[PDB]
Amino acid sequence: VHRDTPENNPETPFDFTPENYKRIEAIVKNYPEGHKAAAVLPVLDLAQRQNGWLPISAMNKVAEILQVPPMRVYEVATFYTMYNRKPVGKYHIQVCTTTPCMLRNSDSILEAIQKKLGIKVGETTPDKLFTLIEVECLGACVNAPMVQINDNYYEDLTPKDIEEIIDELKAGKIPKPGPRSGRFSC
Amino acid sequence: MCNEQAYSLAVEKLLNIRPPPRAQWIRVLFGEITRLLNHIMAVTTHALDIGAMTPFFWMFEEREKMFEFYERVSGARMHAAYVRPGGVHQDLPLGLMDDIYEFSKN
Amino acid sequence: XXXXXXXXXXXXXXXXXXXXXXXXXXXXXXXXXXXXXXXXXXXXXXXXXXXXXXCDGGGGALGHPRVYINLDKETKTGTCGYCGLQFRQ
Amino acid sequence: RPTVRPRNDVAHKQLSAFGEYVAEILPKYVQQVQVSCFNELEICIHPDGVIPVLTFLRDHSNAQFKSLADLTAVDIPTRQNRFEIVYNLLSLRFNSRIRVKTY
Amino acid sequence: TQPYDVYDQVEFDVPIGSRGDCYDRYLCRVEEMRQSIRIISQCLNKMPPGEIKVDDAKVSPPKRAEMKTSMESLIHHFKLYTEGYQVPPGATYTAIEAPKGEFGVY
Amino acid sequence: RFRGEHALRRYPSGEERCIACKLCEAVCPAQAITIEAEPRADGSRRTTRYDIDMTKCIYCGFCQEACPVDAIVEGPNFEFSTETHEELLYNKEKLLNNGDKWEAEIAANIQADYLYR
Amino acid sequence: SLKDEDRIFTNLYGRHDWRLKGAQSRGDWYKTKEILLKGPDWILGEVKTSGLRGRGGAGFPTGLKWSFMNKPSDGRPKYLVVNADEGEPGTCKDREIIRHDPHKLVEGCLVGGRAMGARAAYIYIRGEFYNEASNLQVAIREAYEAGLIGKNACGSGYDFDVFVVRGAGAYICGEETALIESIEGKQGKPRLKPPFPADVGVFGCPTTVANVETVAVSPTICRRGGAWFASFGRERNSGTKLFNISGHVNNPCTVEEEMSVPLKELIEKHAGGVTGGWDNLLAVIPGGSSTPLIPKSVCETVLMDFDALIQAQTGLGTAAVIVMDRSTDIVKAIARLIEFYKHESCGQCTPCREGVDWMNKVMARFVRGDARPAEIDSLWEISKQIEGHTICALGDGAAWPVQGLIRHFRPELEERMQQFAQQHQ
Amino acid sequence: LIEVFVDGQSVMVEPGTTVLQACEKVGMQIPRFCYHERLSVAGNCRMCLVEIEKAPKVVAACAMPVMKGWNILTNSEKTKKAREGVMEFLLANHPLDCPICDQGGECDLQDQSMMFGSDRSRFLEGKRAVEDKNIGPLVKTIMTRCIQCTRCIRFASEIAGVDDLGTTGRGNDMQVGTYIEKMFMSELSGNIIDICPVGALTXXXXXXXXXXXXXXXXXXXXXXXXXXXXXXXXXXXXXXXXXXXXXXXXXXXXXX
Ligand SMILES: Cc1cc2nc3c(=O)[nH]c(=O)nc-3n(C[C@H](O)[C@H](O)[C@H](O)COP(=O)(O)O)c2cc1C
Ligand code: SF4
Ligand code: SF4
Ligand code: SF4
Ligand code: SF4
Ligand code: SF4
Ligand code: FES
Ligand code: FES
Ligand SMILES: [Zn+2]
Repeated sequence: VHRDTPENNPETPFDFTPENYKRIEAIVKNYPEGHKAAAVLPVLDLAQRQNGWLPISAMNKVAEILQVPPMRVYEVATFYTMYNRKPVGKYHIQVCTTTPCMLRNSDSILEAIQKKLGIKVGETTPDKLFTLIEVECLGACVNAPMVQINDNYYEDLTPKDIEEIIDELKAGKIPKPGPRSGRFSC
Repeated sequence: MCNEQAYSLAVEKLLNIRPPPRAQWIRVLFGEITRLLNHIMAVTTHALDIGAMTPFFWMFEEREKMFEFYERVSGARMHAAYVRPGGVHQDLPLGLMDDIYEFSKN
Repeated sequence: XXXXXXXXXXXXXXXXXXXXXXXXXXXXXXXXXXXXXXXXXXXXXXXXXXXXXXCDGGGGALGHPRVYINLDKETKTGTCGYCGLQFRQ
Repeated sequence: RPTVRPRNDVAHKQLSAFGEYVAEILPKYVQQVQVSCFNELEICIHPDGVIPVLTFLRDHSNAQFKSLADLTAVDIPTRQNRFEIVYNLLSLRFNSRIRVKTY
Repeated sequence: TQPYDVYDQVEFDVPIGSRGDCYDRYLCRVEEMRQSIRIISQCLNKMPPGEIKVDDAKVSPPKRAEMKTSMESLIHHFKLYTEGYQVPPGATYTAIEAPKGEFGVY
Repeated sequence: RFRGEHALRRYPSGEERCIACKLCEAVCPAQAITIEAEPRADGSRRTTRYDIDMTKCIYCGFCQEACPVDAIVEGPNFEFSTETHEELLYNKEKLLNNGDKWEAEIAANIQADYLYR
Repeated sequence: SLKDEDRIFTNLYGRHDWRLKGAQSRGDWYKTKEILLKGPDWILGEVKTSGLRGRGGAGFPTGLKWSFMNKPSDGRPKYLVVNADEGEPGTCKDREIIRHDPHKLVEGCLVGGRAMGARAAYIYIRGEFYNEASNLQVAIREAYEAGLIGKNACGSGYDFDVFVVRGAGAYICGEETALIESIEGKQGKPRLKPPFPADVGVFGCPTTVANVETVAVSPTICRRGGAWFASFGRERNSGTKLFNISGHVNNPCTVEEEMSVPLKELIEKHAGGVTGGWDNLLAVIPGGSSTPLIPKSVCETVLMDFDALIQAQTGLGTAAVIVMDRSTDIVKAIARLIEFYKHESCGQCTPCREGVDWMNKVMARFVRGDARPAEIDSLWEISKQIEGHTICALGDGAAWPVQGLIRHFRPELEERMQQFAQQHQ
Repeated sequence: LIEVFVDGQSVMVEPGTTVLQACEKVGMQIPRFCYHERLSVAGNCRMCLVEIEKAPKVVAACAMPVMKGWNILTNSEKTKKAREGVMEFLLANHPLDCPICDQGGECDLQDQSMMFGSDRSRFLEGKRAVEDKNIGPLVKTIMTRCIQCTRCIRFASEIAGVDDLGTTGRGNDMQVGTYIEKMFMSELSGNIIDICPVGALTXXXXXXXXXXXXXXXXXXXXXXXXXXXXXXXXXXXXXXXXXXXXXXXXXXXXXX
C-alpha cells in the first residue's frame, strides 16, 4: 500500500516539534525568500528524524507552518522514498539487492540477516529493534556488500560479520564504514 | 451467398483490403451452391407455371437437403449474414466437407 | 413480496389501486424465479492470497472477459463487474 | 502487403488514357470534370446536352460500350444543385466499365 | 473476364445457345447445372488451411477467445458496432454475375 | 448452432449474465431489442427494461455474436404461436428469463461455439 | 597516440588527510584571488578553449552547456545548482567527490559563480548518504565563517552563497529538469525538456545543470594550464574521468584514470576475477546502468573515451566498470537492472510507468524459462520505442541495456527457455 | 508574426504558439490527452509525438513550439509508428470495462484506438488494479479505469480553486486519488466528470443509465443560476437523464 491512508488511531493524534521550532524557521531562510515551498521537502525529513513514523495529522500540521496546500504537501512525501510512512523501530536497516552488488553475492548477505534477526524479509521485528525492508541502491557501490541503517551506512560485510554486527547493535552503536577494507582503494 | 458477395466486395474495394485466401475459396464454393438453388427454381417453378407437376417435387427434396448445408454453416435456414466485408464470418465445421463431396457424387 | 396484486419481479410495480393494468387479468402474469438477486449473495465469498486476482465465470468457454480486482481496502467487499462474487485477503 | 492491399494497379495507366481521349475532344458542352480512381472512370456532363453524350461511347470504334445497363440517381442537399443522375455503362466487346453523371 | 475472389484458376463452362427462344434459354440453365459440379469439386480439392476473417480488427471482428484476454481486440469489437467500419469516401460500382443477371451495387 | 426464439442466459451461481450496454441495441437492424438500465439496489448495475419484439427481428445471430458476456444465446426453438401481438412480443425479461427450459440445450450448444467448430 | 594512466597527475586525489586547513596546503584555492579579479568573459573562455567533456551521464560538452546560459540581460537573478547524488548504480561520484574531499566541490561553486553569473549556489546530495552530506555542510561552515566565499570574500564584488539540501534519492537528481523541480518543493518529476532548458526558466530563475565530478574539475582547469587537461585523452574527448570498478574482481576499488584508456589495462589495475578475457565469460558494462553489456570478443578495441565508445554498440554515460563472472547468470543480472528502473521511474510519460513495469514483468519469466522463442524478437520492438518517445532519458536507461540482450547474446536466453519447456511443460 | 509550413501547406501563426494549436488552423487534429482549450500545457503521456522534416527524435505537440519556419508532417510514416505504439502502452495496464464502463462512445481513448491504435494484436500479462477512491454525491470515481494523466490534477488547483487530486506513488502503483479520505467540495468541481477523457470519473446520477448511442442531443440554456447558458441535454426517449456542458466562446468556459 502506498496510496491508501489509515483512519483509525493514527489520523488526528500527532505532535509537532517545539524544541526544534527555532531550527525549523531557519530552514526556510536557506531557500528563496518569496514563494517558498522548498522548505516542505526539507521539513518532512526533519520531522521524521525527531518523531518516528510520520502520521497524516503530522503532515497537515507541517503544511500549515510553511503555508502551503494540504493536498500538495501530502503528495510530496508520497513520491519520495527516503521518508517512512508506516512504522519503523529504533534503527531500521535497508539492504541493497541491485545488480552491481548482486554480482559479488548480495543475496547471501540478505539471507544471513533474515535468519539472525528472524522474521520475514518484508515484515519488521516484533521487538522493534531492527526493521527489515528491501531497498535499491544506497550510494557507495565500491564495497560489494552494502547496508544503510539509521544515519551511517556500513560497507563491506561478510556472511558471518553481518550477523555479529547486528547483534552487537542492540546495546552499543557499531559504525562500520569499512570493516572489509580501506574506503579509498582496496 | 451470391447476395452479400456483391455488397462485401464493394466494401472490400472501398477499404482496399483483400479477404484471406481460405475465405476466397469458401466464397466460390458457396457462390456455386447458390446456382444450385437459383437454376432449380428457374426450372421447377417455371415448369409448375406451365403445368408440370413432377419436376417441382423431384428437386425440392434435394433442395431441403441443400438448406442443411446452409443451416450447418450458419444458424439461419435461408438468409444468413455469413458473407461479410471481412471475407467470411465463421469457419466450415468438420461435418460439412464430408457431406458436400457425398452430395455432389449423387 | 406481494401486496394485493401480482408479485413484483426485479423491482416493478403493478398498479396503484388497479387503474392502468387490466389486460393481465384473464391471462396469468409472468414471474421469474429468484429475480431479486437472492442467489447473488447465496454464493460464498472466495479467499485470496495475492493483491489482485483475475476473475472468470468458467474459463474461456463461458462468457466472461478478464477483469482484475484489487483486494486491499479491507472494509470494501471487492467484486468484479460481471459477477457478484466477493474476494477477501 | 499480403492482406493489406486488395489489388495492385497495372491497368490504371491504360484506363487513364480514356480520361484523356474524351478530354482531347474538349467540349464545354460535354466534358467539364474527369475523375478516375480504383480501376474505374467517372465523367460528369453539362445538363444542356446529354443525348449527344449517350450516342457517344455507343457505336464508336475505339470505345464500343453500347450497353447502358444500370441507371442511378443521387439525393444530396449540400450543393446549390440538389439531385444527380448517374449512368452506369458496360461494354461486352471491349470489356470495361465507365460512368456518366449530371450536375 | 472479370475475376472476383480467385477466378480463372477454376475451370468454368459457359452454355451459349443459337436461337433466342424459350427452349434454348431453358437448356443453357440445365447445362449450367450439369457444368456446376466441376467448380464445386475443384473448390473441394483446392483448400488452403488458414484464416477465416481478415487480421485487421478495424474491419473484421476478432475471435471470442481473443477478445476476452487482450485489450485492443475488445475495444475494436466494441467500436465495430454503434459507429462501425468507417468507410473511405468515394463512389464505387461493383457487379458479380448472379444466376439471374447482375447485382449492380452502387 | 441454430437461431430461433430469444432467451437470455445466467451464471452457474445465480446472477443475470446481461450487463446492460445498449450494444446489441445498436447492432440490431430491425431495432427490435430495447434496453434501459438502472442500478440494482447497491453495487451491481444490470437492467430494468428489456423487451425483444417478435413483430420485428429478422434473426441474424448478430446480438448473439455482439454480446461480450454471451447473454443472448440462440436456442433451437420452433414452437411459438399466439392469439394477439401483445402475447407475441416479449416483456421485460421474465419470459426471456423463462428460457431456463431451453438453457440446458444452450449449455450443450455453446460447447460447440467456444473455439468455433 | 596511446595514453598512459595518470602518472602523478590528478584533479582530486586526496583522501588520507583533508578537512579545511589541511586541504588548503595540498592544492585548494591557490589562485582564488586571481580567478575572482579576472573578467567573466575570460573565465568562461578558459573552459571553452580547453574543451572539457561532461562528467555526468549525458554525453554533452561541458564548455558548451556552461556558456549556453551566458546571461546578457535578466530581470530575475540567476542561480546555479550542482547535483551531488548518484543516480545510476555502480558509481562512486558521491562517495569520493563529496565525502572524501569536500573542499574541492565547495571551491568549484565559487569558481563557476562570477563567470556564469550566479547569485547563490545550491547542492543536492543523496538521501541515504546522510553522513557523506554532513561533511559538505561542515566544509561550507568553515569557509563562510573564515571568509572564503560570500558577500565580499576572495576579493570579488559578486556574492555567492553555498547551501546543501537533502534529496529523495531516486529520479530527483536524475534529469536536468528534475533537479530544478526537486529543489523547488514540488513532487519528484522532471519538467518538459523540448521548449525550455535550465537556462530559459528553472525554479523561477535562469539556471545551469552541473555534476559533482564536473563542478569539481572547474577549479582544476582554471588554476592549472588549459593544455594540461587537453593533452590527456583523445581528439574529441579530453580530460580525466573517475571510473569505479566493482563486482567480479579480486579487489574492487575506485581510482582516477586518464581518458581513452583500454579496457584490458583498466581492469588489470584492480585485478579481475580469475581472468579478464581468457577464461571467465565477459559481460561487463562500460557504463553504470545507462550502457548495455559489452561482448568478450569486442573489448580490447573499445576505449573509455566517449567518442570511441559510441561506435561500438553504445557510449558509456557514467563510465564505470561492472565486471561479471562466468559462474554468475547473465539473464538474472540484467533483470535486476530493469527492476531498479521499475522503482526509480517517476510516473509521468505513459510508455514508462506502464512501459518499464510491463518490461520487468515479462523479464521475470525469462529467468524461469516459460517464455516462447518468438517473444524475444517482439520484446526488441517495444524496447526501442521507449528510447524515442519520452520526456526524460531515464526511459532510455531502461531501453539501452535490454537491447544488449538481443545484441551479442541470444543463444544464452534461448537455452533457458528450451530447458524449462522440456522439463516442466 | 512568422509563417511555418504544416504538411507542406503554409499557415500564419503567432511567435509563441503550440504545434497542436497551429495545426488546427490548417484543419488537422492530432491525437490529444492533455487539453489545449483552457487547461495548462503539460507532457505526461507523449501521445501527440510528431516528427519534423529534419529531426533525430520526435517532439511532443503540447511542449515544443514552432519558433522557426520548419516543416512538420501529420500523415508521416514516423508519426504513425509512434501513435500505433503509444496506444499499446496505455492499454497494457487497462482494467477492461468497456461494456460495464459508464462511458461508451463518449470515451476519447476508445475512439483513438479505432483511428490511430494498432488493431491486429495486443500483448499483455497481468494488469494492476487500484483501490476505489472516496467520493460524495457527484462523480463516482473508479481509480482502475484511470490512465494516470495530469488533466484533473491541474483542474482542481487552477479552475476549481482548492486542490485535492495528485500523485500518490512512483511506478504503475501510482494513483490519481486524494490519498487522504476526504470528500471533494462542490463549487465548480462537478465539471471534472465531463473533463476526464476515460471512464474514470462519471456522474452518479447518470451512471449506467444511457450510452453515447441512441441518446439524441439538443442545445438549451440553463434555467438554474443566471449567466450560465448553452448546455446539451440528451433526450434518450421521452425522459431526459444526461446533461452535458456545451462549448461557448464567452458565455461559459467549457464548464456547466
Ligand atoms: C537516468 C539518469 C540518471 C542521472 N543521474 C544523475 C545524477 O545522479 N547526478 C548527476 O550529476 N547527473 C546525472 N545524470 C546526468 C544528467 O543529465 C546531468 O544533469 C547533466 O546533463 C550531465 O552533464 P554535466 O556533467 O555537464 O552537468 C543522469 C542522467 C540519466 C539519464
Ligand atoms: S445482451 Fe449482451 S450486449 Fe446486450 S445489453 Fe446485455 S450484456 Fe450488453
Ligand atoms: S437476431 Fe438480429 S434482428 Fe433479432 S434481436 Fe438479434 S440483432 Fe435484432
Ligand atoms: S521517462 Fe519515465 S522517469 Fe522520465 S519523466 Fe517520463 S515517466 Fe518520469
Ligand atoms: S475507459 Fe474507455 S476504453 Fe477503457 S473500458 Fe472505459 S469506455 Fe472502454
Ligand atoms: S481521472 Fe481522468 S483526468 Fe484524472 S488523471 Fe485519471 S485519466 Fe487523467
Ligand atoms: S548498487 Fe548496491 S550500493 Fe549501489
Ligand atoms: S496530448 Fe500532448 S502531452 Fe499528452
Ligand atoms: Zn467475474
